[PDB]
Amino acid sequence: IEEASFLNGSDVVILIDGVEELYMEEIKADFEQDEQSIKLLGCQNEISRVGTTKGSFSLNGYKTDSKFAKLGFRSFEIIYNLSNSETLGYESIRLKNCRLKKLPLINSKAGEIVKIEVEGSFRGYDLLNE
Amino acid sequence: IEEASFLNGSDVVILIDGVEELYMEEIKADFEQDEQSIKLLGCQNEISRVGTTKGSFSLNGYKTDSKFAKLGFRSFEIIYNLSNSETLGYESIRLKNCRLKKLPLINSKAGEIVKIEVEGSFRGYDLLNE
Amino acid sequence: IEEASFLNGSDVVILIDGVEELYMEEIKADFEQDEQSIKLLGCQNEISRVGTTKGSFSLNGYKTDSKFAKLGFRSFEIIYNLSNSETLGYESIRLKNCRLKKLPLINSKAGEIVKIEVEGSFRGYDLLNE
Amino acid sequence: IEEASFLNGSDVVILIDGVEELYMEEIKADFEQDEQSIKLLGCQNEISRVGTTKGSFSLNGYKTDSKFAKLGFRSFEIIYNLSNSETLGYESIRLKNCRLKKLPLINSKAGEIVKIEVEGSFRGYDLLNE
Amino acid sequence: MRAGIRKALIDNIKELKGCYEPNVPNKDTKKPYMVVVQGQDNDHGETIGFERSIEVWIYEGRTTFKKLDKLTKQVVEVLDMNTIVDESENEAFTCIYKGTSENDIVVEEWDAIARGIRFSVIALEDKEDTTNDRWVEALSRHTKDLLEIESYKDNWKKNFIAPCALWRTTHIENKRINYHLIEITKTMKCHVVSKNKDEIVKLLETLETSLIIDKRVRLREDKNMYLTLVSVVEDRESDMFTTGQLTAVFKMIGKIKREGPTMDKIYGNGNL
Amino acid sequence: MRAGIRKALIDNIKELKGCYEPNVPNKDTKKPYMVVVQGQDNDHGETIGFERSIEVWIYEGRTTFKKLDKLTKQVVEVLDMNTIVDESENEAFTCIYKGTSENDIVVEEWDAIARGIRFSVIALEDKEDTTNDRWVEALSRHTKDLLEIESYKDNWKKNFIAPCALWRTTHIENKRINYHLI
Amino acid sequence: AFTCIYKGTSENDIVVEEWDAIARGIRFSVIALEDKEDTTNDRWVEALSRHTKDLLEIESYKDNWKKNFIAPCALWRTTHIENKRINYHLI
Repeated sequence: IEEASFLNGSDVVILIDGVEELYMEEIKADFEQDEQSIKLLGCQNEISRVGTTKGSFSLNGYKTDSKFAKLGFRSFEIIYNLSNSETLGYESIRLKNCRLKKLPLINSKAGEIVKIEVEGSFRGYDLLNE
Repeated sequence: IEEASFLNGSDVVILIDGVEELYMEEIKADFEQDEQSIKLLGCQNEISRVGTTKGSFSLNGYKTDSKFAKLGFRSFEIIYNLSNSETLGYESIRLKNCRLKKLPLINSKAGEIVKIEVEGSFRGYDLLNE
Repeated sequence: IEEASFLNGSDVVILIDGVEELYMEEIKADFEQDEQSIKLLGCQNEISRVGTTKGSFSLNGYKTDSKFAKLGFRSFEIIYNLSNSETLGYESIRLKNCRLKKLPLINSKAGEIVKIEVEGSFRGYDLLNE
Repeated sequence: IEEASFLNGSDVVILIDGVEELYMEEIKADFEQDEQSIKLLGCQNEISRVGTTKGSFSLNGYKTDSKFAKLGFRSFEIIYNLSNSETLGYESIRLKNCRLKKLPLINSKAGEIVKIEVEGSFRGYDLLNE
Repeated sequence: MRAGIRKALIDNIKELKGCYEPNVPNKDTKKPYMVVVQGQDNDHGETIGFERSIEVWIYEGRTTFKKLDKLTKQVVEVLDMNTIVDESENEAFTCIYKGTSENDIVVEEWDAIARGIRFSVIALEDKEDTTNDRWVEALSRHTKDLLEIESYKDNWKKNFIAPCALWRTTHIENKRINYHLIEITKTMKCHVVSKNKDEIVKLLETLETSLIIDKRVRLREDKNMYLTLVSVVEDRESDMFTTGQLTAVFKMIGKIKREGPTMDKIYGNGNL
Repeated sequence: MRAGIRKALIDNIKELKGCYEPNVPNKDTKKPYMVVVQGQDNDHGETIGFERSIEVWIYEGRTTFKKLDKLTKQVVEVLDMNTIVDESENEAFTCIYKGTSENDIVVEEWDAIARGIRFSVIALEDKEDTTNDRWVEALSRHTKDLLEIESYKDNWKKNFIAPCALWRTTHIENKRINYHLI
Repeated sequence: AFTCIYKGTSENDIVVEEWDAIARGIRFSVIALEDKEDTTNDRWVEALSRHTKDLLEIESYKDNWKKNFIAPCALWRTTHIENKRINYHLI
């Protein structure tokens, strides 16, 4: 029964705009395409093509400062280091030209910890490592 | 193990139109912007721009008077002081020209406490402190 | 009370692009069709037609490497061997020209295992065995 | 308190294309009709008419073979016998020209039994017995 | 059963001068000597059946108690879980060390020091080691083949040979999941008895791993049937004999065996 | 029930010299002999009813305890769940083996070794074997037809013939699911 | 060796007049008489006992107490085990 390993999600290390981010607890990012379905005469099955790509991302965490509200809609990079511990092969991804969809100015409930939620769009990505 | 701190959401102090509001339970406010995605004629990844911004907010709390029903759709300011107590760096945000989207005249179930819910839109904000 | 058997879902062996995939937890695949509902001029019963077929598929599993993120939108085959153990009649299905809809670059919550989700579309299939 | 009898749902016998089907759990089938609401020019209440009909059906069960994947989008009959053991008056329904909306090629989670789901449309029905 | 314990103690312990029944020895008996008092038989559930209590009272010449401690350790080593064969009744058994009498008593009139070791015996009535539970038979066979130890099927037997395993069924659920199909779910708990606790740990570990890897078990050598595992769980704290450590839930799907008549001959006629 | 147990023990066991009541036998009695002490009757719920306790004390001539072990096995085999008919009362019963006395006692003045086997009897007060629960009657009939063993419906009866099967009802719920349906 | 554990005291403080003395009974106990190994086939328990010993510089006794335990110490028994086949290849 040779060893295996799951990448625990608490190994994430998110660097938002060159400064490490400590309080984020969840990060999502995808690189959507447009399907561009096409019918051809004499060919019953549809055909797909790449279309134009479109990034999107999301973040959740605890509010520790007003970094995001001060950031505005400026372009900024995100780097995501998912380290593995059984073997040291960290998977590092860089997101290029991220831009917030909306500034989470206020999001607070009386009884709970003040959490911050963010989502936006990034023009492209660089898979730095794997 | 060096100290950290979470901003508990019971430190919020909301001033609606210059008079402190003390029965609110949660407050939400975001600064949406239309993405205005543009598909360039030669490049195969979408591009986004800031577009036009539009604020939106929302509050819930316990009913204590007819403040909101009497307020109508008048423009009014909202301040929001999220004090931190481990370190005294309160985060203060002002919302300019808030306007109720719908005037909550009546909302009351028989066996429960009469809570008030509000939603609207604000033209702009001023990050007074952080 | 003669024998019967259910095909337990932990018997699947998913080969993505000719290399076996060990960490997949769930796989779905369907072969849609546009119905092309036709309402004849005299008959009250609607009539259907085959129309054009359109494959779609999805995958869930644990993240072990950056296989999918590096795969991009390239075409690739998926083979799926659902073995039965009471009797050895494994059901084998092949998917042709599969294409990821979106690269799952990042999806990682703090306190949980880092699962990968994939969905896309495939042009056709070959029922290799049954 | 004279006797009464519900119809237990485990009395169903489903004959898909003339060969009995053993592993189906639930079967659903309805006979739609476009309402064709007509607002007369003088009368205040709306009036509706029969319009044109359209059959739809669904099935769920345990995967025991690749019958449905083999079947494709072919036309096939379904007969459904619901016996009442306490009175022996089985209610039998026959569906004509059923057509799968999508081939359920693969649907399998790791830790669970491999279930098959099917849905489609049928041109018409015959109430064989009641 | 007295004869078996007496014979074992005499054969294996050489400091012992004699082993007697309760009120046999007189005042000129040579010490140290032992006395085999037989206690209650109580019903202790389905897994243990009737449990008997025994006491092996040691007696010594009141020189010092250290000799009595040594002799107590000798008796416990001799009888604890070692299978004993009773030639008189021609039936075996296996004593289980339970403990020791209330205090170490001194008896001045006899001029002796005594201590009572407390044993017990399991499943007095059970004398078959067979089961009509086909699932239990299949899993006991599987455990024996995998593990190369004895595997008792329905309940403990008095002459169990440690290390051993047991595969009783604790709970059964039946469901008619369909018109033609039925589903039979059994929660089968397993014991692993052995003198060496680390051996119990190893045996349970390998049994769990084998059950998980080969996720189903052949119900019979004919095949045609299988027992798909659902969940295997070990509670190491649980009692070795009464409860059992490993808990496994198996299920199996069966089809109704309808063998009605056949449409051998078909005819039809016509009119207008 | 003393007569039934005594008669059964005498008939089936031949090493027995006699079976007596508690303080009957004198010191001239020939061993081994047995003594039938009748214990409490306690209410043990609806399914069992009143449960009686019996002890069959064996006595032996202090030769060796192995004789007493053999005799105890014989008694347990004779009485354990074998239906006994008491001709005096003309009412049967079925003793259930339950255990054994606290220790194997030696009684020096009598010059004997004694052991007390412990039985019990179920549902003393029940004398009908009938039920107004139509469901229980239906299922007991079904079990009897399917299984070819007795079925005893509401509660145990003292003269139950093993193998058997009871079909008591433990819980009832009624609902008016509709205006017309319950 | 062994390690007595204080447990209490006799019922009352008794005065024995004929002996002309006052007596009290202190009540001790000793743990794990039959254990003689200090070893375990549970690899997990061995790993965590080793980790605790390295971190903490005290003894660690793995599966069960031993009669001559040197206080302070730290035992690392396993109380409950669950196995799952999460996949065709993984457990």
